[PDB]
Amino acid sequence: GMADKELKFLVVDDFSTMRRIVRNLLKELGFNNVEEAEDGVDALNKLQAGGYGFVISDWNMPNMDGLELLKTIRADGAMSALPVLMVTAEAKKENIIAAAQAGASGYVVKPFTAATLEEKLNKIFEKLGM
Ligand SMILES: [Mg+2]
Repeated sequence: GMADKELKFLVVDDFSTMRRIVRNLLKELGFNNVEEAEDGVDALNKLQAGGYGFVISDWNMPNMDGLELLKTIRADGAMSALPVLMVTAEAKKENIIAAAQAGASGYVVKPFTAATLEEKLNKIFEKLGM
């Protein structure tokens, strides 16, 4: 819920309904510049076009999962610093630690509300100095 309301989000989830949920919560908070991807490879293909400012990624996706997507983002020169918020159905100490070591900006359990998403985005913005 930072003031840069045109920050371009990539919402990554293999469930169309989950992408629509995140897309609608972001809209409620004032973020309308949003694109969607269905797995890690889809997401990287769209990220290569440039201009993205925030990634919200499902942890469990086929072909390329959220952890491998995050690792590929952090290894990319031009995207190295992109915020990545990981989304999971269940919080597990080991998943959270592995995500943190791979550079995850944050971690949220679904289903979540607009207030909770707003809280996660702010905390990430504040942590990174945005
Ligand atoms: Mg999934």
